[PDB]
Amino acid sequence: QVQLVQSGAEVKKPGASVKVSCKASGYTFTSYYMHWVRQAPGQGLEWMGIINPSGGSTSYAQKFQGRVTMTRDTSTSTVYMELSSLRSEDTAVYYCARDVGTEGSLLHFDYWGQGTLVTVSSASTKGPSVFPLAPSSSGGTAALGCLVKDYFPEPVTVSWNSGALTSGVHTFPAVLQSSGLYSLSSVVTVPSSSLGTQTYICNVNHKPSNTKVDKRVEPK
Amino acid sequence: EIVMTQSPATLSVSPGERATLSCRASQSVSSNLAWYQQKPGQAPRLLIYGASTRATGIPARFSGSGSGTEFTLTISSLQSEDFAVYYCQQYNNWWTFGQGTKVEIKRTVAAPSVFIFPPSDEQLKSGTASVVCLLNNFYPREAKVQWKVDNALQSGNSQESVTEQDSKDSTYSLSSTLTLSKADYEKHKVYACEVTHQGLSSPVTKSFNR
Amino acid sequence: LLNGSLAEGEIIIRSENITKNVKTIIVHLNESVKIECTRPNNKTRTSIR
Repeated sequence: QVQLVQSGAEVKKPGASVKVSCKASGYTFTSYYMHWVRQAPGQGLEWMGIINPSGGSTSYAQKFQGRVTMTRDTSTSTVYMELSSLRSEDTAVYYCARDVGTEGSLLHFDYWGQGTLVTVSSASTKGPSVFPLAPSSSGGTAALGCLVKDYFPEPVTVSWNSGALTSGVHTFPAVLQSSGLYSLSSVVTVPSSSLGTQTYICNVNHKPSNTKVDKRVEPK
Repeated sequence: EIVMTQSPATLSVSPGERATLSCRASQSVSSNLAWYQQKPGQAPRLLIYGASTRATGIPARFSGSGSGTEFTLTISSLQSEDFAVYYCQQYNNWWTFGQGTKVEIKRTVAAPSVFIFPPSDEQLKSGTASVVCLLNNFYPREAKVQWKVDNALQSGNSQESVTEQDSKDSTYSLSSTLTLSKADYEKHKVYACEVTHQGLSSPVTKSFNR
Repeated sequence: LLNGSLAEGEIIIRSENITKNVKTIIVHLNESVKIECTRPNNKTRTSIR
């Protein structure tokens, strides 16, 4: 019954600090070492540091030296990590995991937490700006779609025809532009016999900003 | 510093065939290599430790062998659930990881359907312009898309987003844009998306006259 | 480490020989170093029933 539990985190402004943590059970807390690692989308993996909950002391990679600190609390079976002076370079998913070996030397592990996100941005928040996408006017088939720009933070959820259209639909991941804001792209491929004869609705729910926007498409 | 690298960055495997990946080190890490499997959207799991020992819970199809500065991982009869990102790790010195490699599903190569969506009324009223180029079912995930305005090429002003390989049909979808303000949109009459693929005998262009 | 036995020869450093990522390095000296400690003040003991 070995489990690791992590909390989530918000988007911070550059220069800000963030606190993340991990709770763990199914094994005596003070009997093993814990590691923190970091990876960003599109990047590889880096090691950040190790904390010994038994006592105790810490050791860190020079990469974060002076910006990362770690503490432990044996009464809650938890460890904490804090990062000062945050920059956009630290946008990443952070993981916490249990180490292996009590015998005298350390190797590595198989018990990982879920992963928690920390993001850093100059942007505050924006609802989506949604526009329809459609062909002018057979071609056999065509796709209708929608373009969503400048929303923040992500995710924004897209569905078609209020949940009625669940197939032929292709969606793309949220993407950042130079504005620091995100875009969404969604299209549905439909036969021309079902397009020049019908209309379709793109529905986007930007849960993080508490708003929903929709647009209608047809092959005008 | 222990330096580890991996090859190939991308492996293409026909399901049911065995698959191999390898790792190389600049130092000796002979007593302790390990391999991990990462699922998109989820924490990784350990597969091989102690260089070649299977982790508890890992099926017999997973194996490998090596020492020193070189090691190869093999998955017998690779199944669709085994297409994942794999990583190497060294335990002989302060811990480091290699970059990692990914295994993709091998599929028949073919050109996409190509569609264009010139900027709609709402984005133009709003003051921006984004011309959308949609490519459906191109395989492999490697293609060139470029934009033209009245036959002039543009660069530094575009977006591209590509989906993950479809676990059902092993295919891909691509969406990209030509980005400019409505004011710039009005400077040209014909907008076009030109694409080149290994699945095409000739370039394909879609366009619209505004 | 204090009051223990000394190494017969020279200083012996004992460690693990699998990986270098180890928890403890034990250094056993072949000569002692005397340390003198004190608490120089003088306290009165009291008792509360």
